[PDB]
Amino acid sequence: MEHVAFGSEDIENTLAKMDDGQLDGLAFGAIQLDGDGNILQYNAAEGDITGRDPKQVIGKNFFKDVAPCTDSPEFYGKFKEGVASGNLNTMFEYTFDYQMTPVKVKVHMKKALSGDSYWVFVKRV
Ligand SMILES: *C(=O)/C=C/c1ccc(O)cc1
Repeated sequence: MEHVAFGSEDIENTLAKMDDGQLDGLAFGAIQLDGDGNILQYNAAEGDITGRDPKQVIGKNFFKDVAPCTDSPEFYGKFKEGVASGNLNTMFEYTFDYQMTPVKVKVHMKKALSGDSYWVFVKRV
């Protein structure tokens, strides 16, 4: 395990520039998106929660393609606002239900330090 807790205050610094293998060591799901929602990174813990294959989703659009249940004001709307302001930092519960048994999660979206990059962290609740 990487020794990092979900929700930690400086998570963006600890995860800055992490390679794919290190991201796979986290206790929680971690996705990195560009400002349009294209998937740049997707870790093993996320794939175990959602069923998606972390290798196959890279390059797909999270809102248009992988996760249409998040294409709503309550998820995508918050993402795109926080991308626009440059200070996205929001934590909220949500249910994932596309082509899967519904599962309720806690989501933490936070701007990454690297350019045009935004984290989406997920754990079960
Ligand atoms: C709703 O369509 C949610 C889908 C989903 C959420 C998170 C993922 O990592 C993959 C699919």
